[PDB]
Amino acid sequence: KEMEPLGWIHTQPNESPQLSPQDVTTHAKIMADNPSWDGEKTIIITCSFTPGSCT
Amino acid sequence: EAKPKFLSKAEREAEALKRRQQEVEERQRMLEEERKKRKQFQD
Amino acid sequence: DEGRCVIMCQGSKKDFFKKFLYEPLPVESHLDHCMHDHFNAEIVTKTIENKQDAVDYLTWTFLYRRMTQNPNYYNLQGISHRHLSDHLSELVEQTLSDLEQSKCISIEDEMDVAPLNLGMIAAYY
Repeated sequence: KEMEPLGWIHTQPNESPQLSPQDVTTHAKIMADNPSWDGEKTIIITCSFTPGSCT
Repeated sequence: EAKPKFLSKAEREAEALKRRQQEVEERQRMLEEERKKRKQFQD
Repeated sequence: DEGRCVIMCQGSKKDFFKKFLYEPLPVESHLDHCMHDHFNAEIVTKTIENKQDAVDYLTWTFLYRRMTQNPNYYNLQGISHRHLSDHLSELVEQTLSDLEQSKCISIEDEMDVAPLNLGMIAAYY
């Protein structure tokens, strides 16, 4: 309650050089469905499953 | 200060109720400011 | 030439006994649990005649110095002057209620503390 939602994080099996459209659509739907999720503060973190690492 | 001035027990209960009312008013003002900030960010 | 100190205890109390041996142990005043006898002795000797005199007598002890350095050890919610004054007023009101419920003191206008017969008999012996 004392903390603000800074967005959401998700993992991806492939290294995407650009932004994902489905994740951006889910972030836009979460920003439109919740008034406390402002677009200037909420972000999307993508963890690309690198071989032996994580980007 | 060096020598604090306490009050009566009913006066202490009234001071605690006044502090709770001031905290509730500050929380209501913070909620109004948050609603105004949300209305400014949405528009 | 030296002195050996072997403390044989349980495994759960080994870390506390090792921490409280080399490091200096801080002092914490526990006068909030036994303040009724001190309040009765201050009221019977005409020292704490009101709430302000009782707060001034309680501020001259080690508990007021320990509350300014460890607020959570004295069940306080802040190191500010207003929260400490409210905690001292609540403690004084609890002591006055414990003295008035036991017929040891009298509360003129709920603030003026007067020594009764039972409080004087408790503070005398």
